[PDB]
Amino acid sequence: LANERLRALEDIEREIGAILQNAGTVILELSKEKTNERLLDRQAAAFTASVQHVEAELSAQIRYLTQVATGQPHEGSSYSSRKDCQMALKRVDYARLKLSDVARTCEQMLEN
Amino acid sequence: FSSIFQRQRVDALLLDLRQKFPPKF
Amino acid sequence: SKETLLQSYNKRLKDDIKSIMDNFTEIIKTAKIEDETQVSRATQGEQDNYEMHVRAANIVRAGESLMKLVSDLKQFLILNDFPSVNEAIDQRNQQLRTLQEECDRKLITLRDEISIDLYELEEEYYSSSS
Amino acid sequence: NKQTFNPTDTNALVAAVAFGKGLS
Amino acid sequence: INMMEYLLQGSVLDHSLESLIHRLRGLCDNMEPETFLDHEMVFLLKGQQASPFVLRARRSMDRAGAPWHLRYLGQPEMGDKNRHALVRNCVDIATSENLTDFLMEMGFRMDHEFVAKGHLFRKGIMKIMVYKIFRILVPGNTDSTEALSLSYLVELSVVAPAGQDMVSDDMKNFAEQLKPLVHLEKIDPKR
Amino acid sequence: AERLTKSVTDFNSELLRLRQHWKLRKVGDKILGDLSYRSAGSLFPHHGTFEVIKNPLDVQIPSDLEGSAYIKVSIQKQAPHWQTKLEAAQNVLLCKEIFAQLSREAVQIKSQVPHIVVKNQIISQPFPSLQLSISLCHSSNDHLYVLEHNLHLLIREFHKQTLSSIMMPHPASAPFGHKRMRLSGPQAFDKNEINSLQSSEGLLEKIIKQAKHIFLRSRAAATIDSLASRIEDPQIQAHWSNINDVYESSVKVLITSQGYEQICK
Amino acid sequence: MYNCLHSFCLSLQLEVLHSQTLMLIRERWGDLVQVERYHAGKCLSLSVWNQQVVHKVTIKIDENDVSKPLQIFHDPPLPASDSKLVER
Repeated sequence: LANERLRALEDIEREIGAILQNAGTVILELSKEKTNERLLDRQAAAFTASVQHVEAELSAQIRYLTQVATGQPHEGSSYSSRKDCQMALKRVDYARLKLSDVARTCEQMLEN
Repeated sequence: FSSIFQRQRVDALLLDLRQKFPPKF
Repeated sequence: SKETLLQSYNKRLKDDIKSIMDNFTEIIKTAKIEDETQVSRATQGEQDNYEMHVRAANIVRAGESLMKLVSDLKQFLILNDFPSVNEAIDQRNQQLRTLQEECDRKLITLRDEISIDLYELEEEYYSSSS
Repeated sequence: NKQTFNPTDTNALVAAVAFGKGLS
Repeated sequence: INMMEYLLQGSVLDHSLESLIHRLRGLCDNMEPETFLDHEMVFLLKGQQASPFVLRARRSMDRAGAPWHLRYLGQPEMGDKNRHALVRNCVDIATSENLTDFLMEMGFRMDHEFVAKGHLFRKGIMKIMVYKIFRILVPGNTDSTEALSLSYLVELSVVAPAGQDMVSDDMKNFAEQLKPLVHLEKIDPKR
Repeated sequence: AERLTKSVTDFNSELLRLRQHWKLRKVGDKILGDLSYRSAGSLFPHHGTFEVIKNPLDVQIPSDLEGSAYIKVSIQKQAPHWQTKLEAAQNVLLCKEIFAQLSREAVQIKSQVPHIVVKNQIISQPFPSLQLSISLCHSSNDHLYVLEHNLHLLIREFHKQTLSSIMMPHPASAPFGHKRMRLSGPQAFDKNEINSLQSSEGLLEKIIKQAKHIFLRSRAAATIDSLASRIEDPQIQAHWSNINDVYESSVKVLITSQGYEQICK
Repeated sequence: MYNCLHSFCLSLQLEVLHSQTLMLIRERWGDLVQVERYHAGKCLSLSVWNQQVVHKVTIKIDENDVSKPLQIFHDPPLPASDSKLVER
C-alpha cells in the first residue's frame, strides 16, 4: 500500500530538482557568453513540460483512486479469537501454581 | 512578542417551578 | 453531492493551473522596452523592480498552495481505497489460526502426557497394598 | 478511454441466444 | 401467489472487472467467490397456446443434492409499475432426474443452449452474478464448447412476490455507488 | 526556493494503521469509526462512533463505554495505546448486551422454579438444596471460569449464523435457506426428521444443564471418595474417559479383592 | 432564607425523585406489572399481581414535615405488622 505514498514522494521531491532546473536556467541566462544555449533552452523546456508531467502524475493518482469511494467495514473479530489462547494460558498458570503448592506440601514431610 | 438529553424534561418541570417560584426582586 | 465535490476539486485544480501561468506571463510581459513620451523615467525602473518582487513571490506562494492542496486530497484519498483492503483483512485470520492450532496440539500433548502421569501415579498407589 | 463495455456486442449477445442464428 | 422478478443486464470486459469485485467485498458481508457452473437446457411445449410453453431447465453437475430446476418465464412486460427492470411471470420448481425423461412425452426438444460459469453475490434481495456463457459445437457432447463471448455478461436479479412495489428507489440508490463502474439497463429480450 | 526544500525533507504513516487494524469512516470534516459488531454480525441498535483528533494523534471514545465490567458466577450454600483503548471500550460494549439479554431472559420467560433479579444479580435456585448467583460485576474502572469462558464462544457461534455462508447456497434457484429443508421438499422428511433439525434453545437452559452436569460429576466424585476413604478393604479403582461429552460421561469403577484380581474377572 | 432553601431543595429532591421514577419505568419491566397514577413531583401509584395474571402501593410526599422522606403506605394489600418486612 506504499505505492501511492511513493507517487506523492515523486511529486514532492521532484520540486527540489525543479528549483535546481530554474536556477540552472537563470544562471546560464545571466551569463554574458552562452556556448550551451541548447542546454539553457532544454532546461527551460524541461521545466515547462515537467510541471506538466507532475500534473499528469497527480491526475493519474486521483484517477486510480477515484471510483473506490465508499465505506469500509472491518469485519470479523480476529482479536476475540486471538485472546482465546490467553485464558487457556492463565488456566495453565493456575495449574502451575497448583503443582507448585503440591511441591510445597511435599516439602515439609521431608524434614520431619 | 452540553446536555444529559434529559434537560428537556429537567427544564420543563423547572419551567413549572418558574411559574410557581418566579424570580423575585 | 459527490459530483459537486468532484467539480469543486476540478475547479480548484484548474485554478491552480491558471495561477502559475498568470504569474509567469506578467513577469516577462512587463520586461518589454517602450520609448519615453514625457515620462521622467527616474521613477519607472524601481516601480518595475518592486512589481517584479511581488510577482516572483506569487510563484513561491503558488508552489506553497500546490503543496497544501495536494495534501488536502492526500487525506481524502487515504480514507477510501482498495489496494489491499479486502486482502489484508484475511491475512491475519489464518496467521492467528495457525498459532491457534499449534497451541491446540501443544495442549493435546500436555493433556495426554499428564494423563499418562496420572495413571502412572494411580497404578503406583495400587502397587502398594493400600 | 477504452470501450470495456460494448453496446453493439451486448445487443448481439442478447439476440444470439434468442433464436437459432450463427450455429450452422 | 405468483412471484415476479427484476432483471438488469450488461456486458463488462474481464480486464476491468478486478476492481469491481473489490467493491463487492467492500460493502457486503464476509462472503467469498463461488464460481458455480451449471448445465442449461431449453425445452418447449407445442400446446394449443399461441405462444409455445417455452422454459429453461438448469442442473448443477458440480454440486450434489441440487436437482433439475425448471424455469418457465413469461413475455416481456411494458407496464408502468417498473420502468427499469424486467417484469416476468415465473414458476420455479425443483424435481429429480425424472424431469428429463418425462419431458420427452410432450415433445420438449432441442432449441439451444448456453453454459453458465461464474460468481454470484448477494445483499439482501439483490443478487448480482458475473458469469461466462459458453456455446457448444456438435451439441451431443459437453466437452466441445467455447466462450460465446469475451466480455462477461453481468446480470442483477431481484425476486419479489405478487405486488410489493416501490422498489426502484433502493436498487437505483444502491447502484449509484457503482454508476462510474457499471451502467445497468432494462433491455428488451428481442432485437 | 530554499525555504521549501528544507520544509519537506510521519503524519500519514500512522493514518495507514487505523484503516487496517480497525474500521475507518469520514463524515463532515472529522474522521470517526464505529465500535459495534455490525461488521461482525450483531443486531444491536447502538453505534460506538469514536472520533480521531490530530494533535502525535489521539482517539476519543464517547460516553457510556467507560470503566470495566465482567460476569461472575458463584455457587453458595446460603439462604499501541489506541489499539488497547478501542478494544477496552469494546469489551464493555459487548458486556452491555451480555447481561441485558441475561437479565431479560429470566423475567420474559416463564420457567420451572423461577429466579430473581435485583439490579445485576440473578439469584437462581435450581435444586432445593442448591443455589447460585450470577453477577454483572460492574467495577466501572469461589467463582468458576468455565461457564463464562464457554459463553463467550456461545455468543461467538451465535454470531456465526449471522456471519457464515450456510444461508447462501450455490444455486440461483435457491436464494437462501438450509440444506435439510431444501431436501424436505422433494425428499419429504419423516415426522421425527422434521422436528429434529429445528432447534431454538435458550442460553440459560444450556448453562444450567452444564451446571447440573458439573455438580452431578462432583456428587459422583463425593460418593466414590466416601467409598474410597470408608472402604479400603478389597481395593478401590476409579478411571475416567479421556474424551468426554458436554452432558454425558463414561467412567469405570472397580472394586476387586486384594490378591487374586486376575482370576475374578 | 432557610425556608426558601427548605422549599427549593425539597422540590429539588422531588425533582430528583420524579426523574428517578420515569427512568426506571421505561426499561426494567417485563410489562407484567405496570403504573397506575403518577404526578409531576407530587406522587405515584403502581399495580402488582394484576387481575390478568390488583395490589397497589402509593408513594406520596407531603408539602410540609421536612423530617419525613417519601411515604410508603400500603394500598389494597395493607400487610400485617412485620417485625422485619414492613420495617424494611
